[PDB]
Amino acid sequence: KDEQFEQCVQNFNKQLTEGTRLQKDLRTYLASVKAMHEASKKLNECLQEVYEPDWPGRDEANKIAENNDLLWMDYHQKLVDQALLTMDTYLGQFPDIKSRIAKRGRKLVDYDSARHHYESLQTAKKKDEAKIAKAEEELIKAQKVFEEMNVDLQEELPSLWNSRVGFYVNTFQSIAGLEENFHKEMSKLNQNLNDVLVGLE
Amino acid sequence: EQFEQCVQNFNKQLTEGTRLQKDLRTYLASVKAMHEASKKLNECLQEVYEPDWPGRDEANKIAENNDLLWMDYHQKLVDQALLTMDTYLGQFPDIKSRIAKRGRKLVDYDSARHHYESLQTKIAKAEEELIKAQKVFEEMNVDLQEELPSLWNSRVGFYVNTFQSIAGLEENFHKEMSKLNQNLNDVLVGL
Ligand SMILES: [Xe]
Ligand SMILES: [Xe]
Repeated sequence: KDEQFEQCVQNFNKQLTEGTRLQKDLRTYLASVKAMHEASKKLNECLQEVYEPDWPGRDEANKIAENNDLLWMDYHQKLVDQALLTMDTYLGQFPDIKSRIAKRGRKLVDYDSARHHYESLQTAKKKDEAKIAKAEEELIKAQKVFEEMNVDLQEELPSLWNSRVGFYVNTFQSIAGLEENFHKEMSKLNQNLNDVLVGLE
Repeated sequence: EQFEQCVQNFNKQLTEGTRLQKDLRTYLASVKAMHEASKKLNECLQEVYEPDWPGRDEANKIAENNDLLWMDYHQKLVDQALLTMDTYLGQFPDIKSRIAKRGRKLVDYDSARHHYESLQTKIAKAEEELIKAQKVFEEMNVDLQEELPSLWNSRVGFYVNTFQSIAGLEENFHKEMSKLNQNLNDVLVGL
């Protein structure tokens, strides 16, 4: 039951470790998207550079390069708003639970100390009733302090653990939903450029 | 003159072409980086997917297909866009050398004429030199006068074909990826 609680603690550290990695990979994916965007803009700038203003389709190829720019921007901004910054509430939960767990640990040590002291007094050599009285009071106090920390963690850790499912499912549904749409809209731009370039064949 | 405007066009064609090669190479590197980051994200889903959630196997097949798609996309860009960019650019160095060399063979001939002119005011020999210098210059001149316009013309076809090839292979990549993301959204909706 130390054991029951230590399992919650081990689940909590795993949940914390996995949720940290998922964001970092999200962050890295985000930075990829931005660099793919910048590279695509330079590549389109090469086409614009050679495409003369009077050649048929020039203005339209331009329109398409600007739509491409906008599409990458919107994908990246939506990923940020809908998948990355939507994690805030959930991860925000962790720091203070971690802290409360280490504090529960110290209050348990304090409680164990006060038990040990109370115990040393019960095996005199005539009992010193007054010292017993104070040690008993310190024991009961340190037990209450420990037991409050303990009771709130015991309901809170299973609740958090269970919510990890929702978090993962929702984050990946937002990313996959956004991604389906981006790639759909993309392909249309590729098609539009292709039809313009058919004119110069 | 005419030949100097041809040389100018050529310098420009080489500059644009080199910039396109540099930018394509970057684009291919970015496509690889976006593949790898996407793959890692997928791996985070795979590592958290519980055995008692339905669709675990289907999610692994989707991720495997996703990896293969990205790999196919990058490889078609190499084959259809980049290695063709390289062949077109491979003709430029020798022509560039031949422009510089023609320039020198022109001064060579001018100074052989300015010398047959100078003596005539030993002459048996200078006229020999002038004929050799004329035959060597004019042989470079004619070859470049054909070749520079014909290279210049081919620029449009090379750009059109490069950018059409990209837009076709990208259309297919994006259409196919869109379907794979839809397949993953359907699995996830069922949790
Ligand atoms: Xe073009
Ligand atoms: Xe998930």
